[PDB]
Amino acid sequence: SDLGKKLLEAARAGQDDEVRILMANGADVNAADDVGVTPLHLAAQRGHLEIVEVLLKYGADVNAADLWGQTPLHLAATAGHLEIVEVLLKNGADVNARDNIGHTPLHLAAWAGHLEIVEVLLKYGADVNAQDKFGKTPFDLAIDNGNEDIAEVLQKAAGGGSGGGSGGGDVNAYDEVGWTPLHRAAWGHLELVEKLLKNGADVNAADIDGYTPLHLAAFSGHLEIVEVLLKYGADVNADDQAGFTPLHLAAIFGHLEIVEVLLKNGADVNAQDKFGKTPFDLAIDNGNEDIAEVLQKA
Amino acid sequence: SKGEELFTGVVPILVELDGDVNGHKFSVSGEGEGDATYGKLTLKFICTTGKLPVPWPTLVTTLVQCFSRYPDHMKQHDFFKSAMPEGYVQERTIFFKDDGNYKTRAEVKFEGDTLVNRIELKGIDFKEDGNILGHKLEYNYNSHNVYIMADKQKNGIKVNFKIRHNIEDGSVQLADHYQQNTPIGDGPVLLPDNHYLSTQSALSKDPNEKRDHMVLLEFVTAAGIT
Repeated sequence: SDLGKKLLEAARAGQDDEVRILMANGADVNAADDVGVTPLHLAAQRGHLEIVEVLLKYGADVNAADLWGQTPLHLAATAGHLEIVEVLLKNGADVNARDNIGHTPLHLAAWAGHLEIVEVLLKYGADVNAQDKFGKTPFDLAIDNGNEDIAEVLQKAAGGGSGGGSGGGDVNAYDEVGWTPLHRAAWGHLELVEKLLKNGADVNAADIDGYTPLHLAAFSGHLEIVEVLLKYGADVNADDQAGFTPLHLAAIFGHLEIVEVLLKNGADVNAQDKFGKTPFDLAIDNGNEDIAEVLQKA
Repeated sequence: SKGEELFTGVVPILVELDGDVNGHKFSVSGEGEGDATYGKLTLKFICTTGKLPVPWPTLVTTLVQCFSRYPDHMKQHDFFKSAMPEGYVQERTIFFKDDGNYKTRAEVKFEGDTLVNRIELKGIDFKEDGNILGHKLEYNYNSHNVYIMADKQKNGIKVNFKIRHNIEDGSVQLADHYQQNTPIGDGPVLLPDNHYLSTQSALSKDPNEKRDHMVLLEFVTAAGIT
């Protein structure tokens, strides 16, 4: 117990000598602190290969879960410790263990951008189709975080191979916040927005908060994306749940060129948000007088 | 500038919340660690005064966005870390649809090598038979988009989002969040272009904890800038 704490500190500190001393003196290899963290957790997390190996030789529980459901393999995979991931897998680690969000090690490797870990996990039977509690696959998490090389590997492993890194699947798929590929692409990925629209993406898909891609493009200030969305039928006066139209958003954030494009495409200057404010009102409130002039003249 | 260097590895966290909702006073303490490299929080909270008079999920957003994962190409848009170690003030009004509101003020800053979030919360106008005081919320949490904007005249940021709380009859209770952050110190801070965070959370219980409490695993990443 007292030895148990000392083994935890030693394992965390990567003090190989003290770990062996403490073991020789009868320390519990499966000691755990008050949040379920074990020496193997700490050694695996912090890249202490030799300590991971000796703990496992002495019978450390390779699949011990802490309070957050995490196993040592979760932590090693997140950290990108390749050799430790292999050792854990060679010592009976559950390759598809779940943390409390439902992440598998493959999710976490994809999240953290560790290509060699992703390949290793797949080799040892990782479930390429695993979904976390928010419906995300490892492929989804890779795509989200811009890890394109990993996305390619995962899509091929899932049997829909070729062209994964540049996104993949149904152009009208949606996740739990109601985001379609077009919602993601609206944030400055012009060529991808174009491709999606040409491939039949719903230009007016509203997410769980009521935002269309045009709202998000207006928010992030991407003129050419605002233009192409409108060209392919975007609802210029779509209102979110807060009553904001894209013209409201452009007026708040001082996007004059976008304001002009929206007006040209039939934006309503009299539209009121939930607080009764028009785009002109918000332009004044946010110190954008030039836009206010254009809006009044309209 | 170098505030982000304070987050290159695992950082211990302490949370202290002083609350009063419709006259029910309570105190919450939390401890754990954050790793901003992966946007990961591993935390446990205890209501130290006794029974929590509101549902734990209503307190999640109040209970350290400096631990969000900002990808390398977005490092110049990370206001939260730029304000460290002196920290920032985080203020919110949270409007629970067809019910009361929380008003919160927190200081988030380093105290020694620990990142500390110290909060005062005041809740008013809640319905005794509502989802909050009636404890009709499920013990779980959804994924959200958090929208971040610069507030130049305050040398800080504005933040807006809507939290969705699952209710036990299958309905959803909205909690509309209006947030502002301002630096505590005089040093330079990063004012970001418009962008968003995407969040994941899981709530659970410690089987060995007899007090009213919440175990929280959280992953948050920034995105939306190329």
